[PDB]
Amino acid sequence: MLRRQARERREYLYRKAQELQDSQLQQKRQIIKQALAQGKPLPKELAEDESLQKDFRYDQSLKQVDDEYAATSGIMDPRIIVTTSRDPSTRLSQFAKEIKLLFPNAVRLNRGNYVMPNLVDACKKSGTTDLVVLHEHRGVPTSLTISHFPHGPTAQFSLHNVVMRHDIINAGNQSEVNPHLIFDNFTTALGKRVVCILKHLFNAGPKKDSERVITFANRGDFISVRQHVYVRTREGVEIAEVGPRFEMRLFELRLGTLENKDADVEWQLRRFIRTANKKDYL
Amino acid sequence: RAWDLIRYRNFRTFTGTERIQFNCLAVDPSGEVVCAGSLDNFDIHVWSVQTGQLLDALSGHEGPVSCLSFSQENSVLASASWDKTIRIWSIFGRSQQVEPIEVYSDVLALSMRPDGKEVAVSTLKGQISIFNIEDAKQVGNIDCRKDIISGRFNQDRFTAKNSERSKFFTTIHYSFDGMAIVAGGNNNSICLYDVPNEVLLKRFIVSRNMALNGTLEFLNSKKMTEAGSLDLIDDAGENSDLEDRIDNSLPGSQRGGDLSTRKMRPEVRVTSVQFSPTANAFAAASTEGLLIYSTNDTILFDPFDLDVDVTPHSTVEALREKQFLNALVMAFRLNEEYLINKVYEAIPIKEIPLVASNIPAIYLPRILKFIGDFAIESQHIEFNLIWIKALLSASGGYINEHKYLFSTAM
Amino acid sequence: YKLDVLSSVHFVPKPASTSLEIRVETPTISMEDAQPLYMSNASSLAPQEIYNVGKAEKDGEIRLKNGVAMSKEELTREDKNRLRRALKRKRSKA
Amino acid sequence: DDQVIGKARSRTLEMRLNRLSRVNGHQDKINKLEKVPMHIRRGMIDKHVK
Amino acid sequence: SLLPPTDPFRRKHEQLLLDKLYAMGVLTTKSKISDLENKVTVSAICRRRLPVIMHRLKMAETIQDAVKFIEQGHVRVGPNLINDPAYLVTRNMEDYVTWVDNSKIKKTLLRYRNQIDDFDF
Amino acid sequence: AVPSVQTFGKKKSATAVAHVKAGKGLIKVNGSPITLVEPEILRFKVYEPLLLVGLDKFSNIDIRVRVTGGGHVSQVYAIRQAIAKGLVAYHQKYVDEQSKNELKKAFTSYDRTLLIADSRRPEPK
RNA sequence: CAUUGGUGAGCAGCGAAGGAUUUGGUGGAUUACUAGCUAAUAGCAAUCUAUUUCAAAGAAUUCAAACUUGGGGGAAUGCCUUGUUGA
RNA sequence: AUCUGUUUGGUGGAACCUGAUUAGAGGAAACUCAAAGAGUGCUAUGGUAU
RNA sequence: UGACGGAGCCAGCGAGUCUAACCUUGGCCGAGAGGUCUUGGUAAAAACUCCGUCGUAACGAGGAAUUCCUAGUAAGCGCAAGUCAUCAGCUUGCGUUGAUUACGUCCCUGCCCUUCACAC
Ligand SMILES: [Mg+2]
Ligand SMILES: [Mg+2]
Ligand SMILES: [Mg+2]
Ligand SMILES: [Mg+2]
Ligand SMILES: [Mg+2]
Repeated sequence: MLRRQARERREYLYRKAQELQDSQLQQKRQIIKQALAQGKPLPKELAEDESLQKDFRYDQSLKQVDDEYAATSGIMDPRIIVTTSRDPSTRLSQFAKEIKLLFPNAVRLNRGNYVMPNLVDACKKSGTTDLVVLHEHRGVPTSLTISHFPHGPTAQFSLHNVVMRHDIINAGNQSEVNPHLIFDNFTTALGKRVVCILKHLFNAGPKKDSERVITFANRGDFISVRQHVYVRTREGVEIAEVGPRFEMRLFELRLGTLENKDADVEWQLRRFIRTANKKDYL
Repeated sequence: RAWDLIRYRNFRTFTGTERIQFNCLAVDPSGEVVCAGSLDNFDIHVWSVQTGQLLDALSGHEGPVSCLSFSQENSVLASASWDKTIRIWSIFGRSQQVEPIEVYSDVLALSMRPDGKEVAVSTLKGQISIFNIEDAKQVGNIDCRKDIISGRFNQDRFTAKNSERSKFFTTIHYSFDGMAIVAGGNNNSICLYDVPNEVLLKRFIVSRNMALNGTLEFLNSKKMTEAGSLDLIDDAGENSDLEDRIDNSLPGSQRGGDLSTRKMRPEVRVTSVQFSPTANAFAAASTEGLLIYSTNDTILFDPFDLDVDVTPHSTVEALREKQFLNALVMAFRLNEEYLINKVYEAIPIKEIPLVASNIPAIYLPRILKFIGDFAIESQHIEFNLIWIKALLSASGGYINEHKYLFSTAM
Repeated sequence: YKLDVLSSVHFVPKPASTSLEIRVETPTISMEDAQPLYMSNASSLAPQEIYNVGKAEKDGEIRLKNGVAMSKEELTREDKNRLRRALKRKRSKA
Repeated sequence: DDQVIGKARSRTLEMRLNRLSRVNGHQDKINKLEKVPMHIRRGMIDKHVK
Repeated sequence: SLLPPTDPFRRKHEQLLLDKLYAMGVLTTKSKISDLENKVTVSAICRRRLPVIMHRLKMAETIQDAVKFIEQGHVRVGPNLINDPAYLVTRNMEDYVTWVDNSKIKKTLLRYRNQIDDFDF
Repeated sequence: AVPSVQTFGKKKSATAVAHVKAGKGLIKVNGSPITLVEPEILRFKVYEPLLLVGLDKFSNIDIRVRVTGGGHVSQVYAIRQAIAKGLVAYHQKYVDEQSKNELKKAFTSYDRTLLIADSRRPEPK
C-alpha cells in the first residue's frame, strides 16, 4: 500500500511536468492540422521541423472534470467522513451533524485524541473519498477544510454568519434524497476548480423529481450556501429554507492531503498585497 | 465465471469495474454470493449470483488479498493478505463488522474448519497457525520449516539448506473430520499434520524425477566444471529436426506460457491440495499432474480393542453358532476387511434390524464407512439398502449429533 | 501474447465487451469429450428457451407470462380497465 | 481523406505537408535528398533519364 | 498509422497498445502516439529488468552488484525467490521487490540503524 | 563472541529494548533490578513472563532492558513484551527449537500481547 | 557508571606419551553394482591385415527442398520470377 | 580562568546547482603473457651483381 | 474518593542574531541630547505511587424541557505552537490515564426504494 501510493504520486508528478512541456508540441500539431484543412502556409519553425512532420503522421489520430476526480467521477459514489477538532464543544458537534446530513454519504466520526497522520491513514484504508474537519470559536464554527483522498487536493474555508438548524424551533427532520445542486457565478479557472471539489461530494444522478436543492452562490468570493425544499405549483415554484445558512470563503488550496503541510500550494489568499481588495478571484 | 454442469453453460459471468486480475475465489454456502480477491487491488469484490451485480467492494487490507474462504455454518468470510493480518467479515446481517487478527508474517494460504469455528493459516515463516473465529485468539501453532524438503536447482549458486526459496506452505486444507491438515508448496513435499497434537503424521515426496529442477537436495559434483553445470549447457543444436533446434523462449518469462517459452527446466511444486469428501484420500495438483493418495488397499493390521479371545478362527464359529452380533463385533475388533465382509453377507435379512440396533456406538462409524466403500462396486444393491435402512432408522439420532465424525461416511 | 509471456502474465485485463453467441439444441453428451462415459444427459437448451409464452397470436386474446389467457369477450369492463392499467405500468417501467 | 488507406495515405500526407512548407521554409532545409553513395546515384539518374 | 485518422478501429487499438506498454513500464507516458515508433527501444525493455529496478530503487549501488545478489538468492518479488536476473517487473509488481527475510543483507540494514529485532528472524 | 539477541517491545509511545545474553540470571530494567520496577501494583505484570516459564530458564542468561517514552502502564507493557520476545529469540538462536515452541505455546496460551504488538489502529465505520 | 569496542597480563575450571586455526594434493561417494577391443550369431587380448577380394543388393520428375529474416523506405549493379530476341 | 570566540591549519563533506564519467572506483607485484604508438641505433652500399 | 508537607517517577508535538513589563524616590557626569547608577510600589509536566499529620447577602453539584454520544470512544490531566482566512475574553496541535452500555430490531418516529442455467 504505502509503496504504491508513493510510486503512483511520483508517476503523477512526472506526468504533469511532461504535459506542461508537451503543451508547446500540442499547439504545434494544432497549427499543422489547421493549415492542412484550410491550406494556409505553415509557419517557418514548423515548415523546417522534419521530425514533427513525420511524428504528425502517427499523432494525427488524437482527440473537463479534474484529473483526481476523473477516474471515479460519476462511477463510484463518494464516501465522506465528517470530523471535528479535539475536545469539540457541544455546538460544533451539532454543526458537524448538520454537515453530515447535508451530504448523503457522510458519516460522523468522533475525534478524541486521534492523531492526524493516523486519521488519514485509517481513512485511506477504508476507501474514504473525502474528509471534512470543522473548527470552532466559542461554539461558533469558523473554518471548514475538505480533503480529497488518496492524494488531495485540500481546500480550506472560513465560515461566516453561520445559522444552524438547531436554532430553529419545531423545524422538523430533513429529507435525505440525492439533492439537486446549483453552482452560480463561478467563472474563473479557480472557480471551476472549487466547483469540481464541491460537486463530487454528492452522489451522481439525482432523480428528476427530487424535491431537495442545494445551492452554492458566489457573491464577491463569499460562497453562500443554502438548502431548500421546493414544490412545483400551477403558476410557479415555491421554496422553503431547510438550512443551515453560512458563507464560506476559500483561503487555501493545496495539492496533497491535509496532513501534509509540505504539499505544494495550488493557490493561497494574499491579503497584504497592495491590490488585494481590487480583484475577486472566484 | 459461473458454470452449470447439468447443461454445460456459462450461465453467468462477473467482472470488476477497474479491470482487476483475480487470483483467489470463495463462494457462499447458500450459493448466492461470490467474492474474489486480487494481487493488484487490495480489495475483495463481492457479487450477487442471481443478479450478477457488484454488491460492494470490501476494503481494509493494506496488502494484496492472498486467499479467501466462507464458513460453511456461520457464513462469515475470512480473508488473509500479505499485510500480515487476517480479517473476519460479517457481511451477512443488518450491520457489517470486521475483526482483524495480526500474525507474525505474510499469509499465503487459509483453510476453514468444517465446523466454521477455527481457521488455519500458513505464513511465510513456515508456520500453520490455528485461530478461533469467535474469540479471535490463537489456539495452536505448528512448525513446518524443518519438515519441508526443498531441492537445489541446477542454476542456483547457493545450497538447499541456506536456500529460502520455498520453506513455506502455499496451500493447506482440513480433513473433513477436522483433525488433520494436508499442506504443500513450491517444494518437493506434501506434509500431513495432526491438528490437536500438532505433529507431522507423514511426509510424502512429490516427485523423484531428476528432469524436474527441484527434486534433489544435493547435486552431483561431476556435473560441475570450469564451464559450469553440464545440464545448463543447451544441446538443442545437436537435434536433427529443425523444429527441435528452434528456440522460441522469451528472455524473462517465468509463468503463463508454453514450456518452450521458459528455456528452464520445470520445477516440482504442488499448486493445490484437497481431501476427498467421500473417501479417505487426498489429491494434489503438481507439475506432473494430480497425484491421488488413498488408503484403499488397507493391507495394514490395525486392531481396535483386541483381546486374546478374538481370533479370525473364533469369529467363524460365532457365525456357525448363529451369534451374528458377537461375530460382527468381533470382526470389527480385528478390523479385517475380509472377515467383516464374510460376516456382513452371512447375516440373514430377518436378523438385520435386530443386529443393527445392537451395534455398539463406537463401531458405528466403521460399518458406515464399509457399506459406503462396499456398496459402490458391489452387486448386492438391495441387501446394502436393507442394511442402510436398518442403520439409519436405528442410529439416526446418534449420527445427527456427531456430524463431522460421520461426514465422509454419510 | 508475446508481451503477456514476457511480463510473466502480470498484465492488466482488457476492456469488457459484449458479444452474441448462438446456442444450438443438442444432447448434452455430444458436448463432452470422447470416452465410454457421460456425466449428464439433459438437453443444452432450458425449457424456457424452447418455448416462452408470449403475446397472444389472436388480437382479441390477452395472454400473460403465467400462461393465463383471457379473450376480451369474456372480460368484464372492470377487468378490461384493470388489465389496461397494468399494461400502462408495464410499458412505463420499460 | 477518410477512405484513402495504404501507401497512398502516407504519400498523400507527405506531399501536402511539403507544399505548405515551401512557402516559408528555406529551400535548403525543407527538402533534403536522401543520402546515397556516388556510384549508385549516377546509376539511378542514368536509367531514369533513359 | 496508415489507416485513416478518424477510424474508430485505429484509435481503439492504438490506445490499447499504449496502456499495455505503459503498464509494463516500457513507455513512460501515454500521451503521444508517436512514442510507439520513437520511444520503443530495447533499452526501454531492459530498464525494467530486475537488476536495474533494484538499482533505481537503491537496493544496490550498481547494476553489477545487484545482479550478484539475485544470483545469491537475496532478492524476492512477492513471496517467490528469483534467481533469474532477466525478470521483467511490471509497474504494479515493482512495489513487492524486497530482500529475503533471513538475508544477511537485511540484517545489515537493520543493524546499521540499530533496529534489528531477532524475534522476526 | 558472547551469544546475544536483541528485541523490541512497544506500547503506545513506550519503547523497550531488551538485550539477552548468556549469563547468570541478572535481569535489569533501566540499570536497576527488575524487582524495583514501579508502579508496584503492576509489578507482577512485568513478572508475568518470568513466572509463566519458570525462573530456571532465566538462570543461565542476563537480560538488560532500556525503556523510554510513554507513561507508567505503557512502559510496563513494553518491558514485559520485550522480555518475552527476547527470551524466545534467545532460545531460538542458541538453544533447541523445542524449547522455543514450548515458550511460544505457553505465552500465547496466557496472553498473546506478550509477543504480538497491540496496535489499536483506528477503524472508521 | 556502562561498553554485547580493540589490544593484552593472569587465575578458577576442563585436561591419558600435547592443544587450536588455515591450507595443497589424490582416493570413495553424490542415479540402482551383467566386465575390454574389433570389420561382432564369432575372433582378439602377443592380434591378423600373405583369403578381406569376388558375388548379390542398392539411383522417386522429390528432377522438391531457408518452416531459420529486428522495424520503415528503396535497391543503380546483383540474385529470384515471368515473358521476349537470336542460335 | 565552570574566561572570551574570531582567525590559521587538520578532520568531516547535508541541501541546491554545475561539469565529466558510467558492465562503480582503485591499488601492488614481474627475467609474466599479449595488442598497438613514437623516437633512436646500426654501412643500412649490385644505377644495372665474381 | 478531602486539605497540608515530603519523597519516587513516566511523555510527545516546538529551534528566524529570534522571546518579550509599567509607574516612582534620588546621586553623579554631560552646553544640550542624553549616559550610568539608586530606590518603593504595581503587574506577571500533570495525573499517578508511597510516607507523615488533621479530620469529615449568595451558596452545599443544580428542576421541567431539550441536545449529543458506540473503542483507544465518553471522561479526567497537563505541555507546546499561534503558521496570510478565524483565534488570545481564545484557537489548533501533542502525549498521558481510560471506562459502562448497545453492536439487535424495524414494534414506535422519520427518510428512502420496488410492484443465461438449477431452484423459487
Ligand atoms: Mg473529551
Ligand atoms: Mg482540555
Ligand atoms: Mg477547542
Ligand atoms: Mg446498528
Ligand atoms: Mg583438503
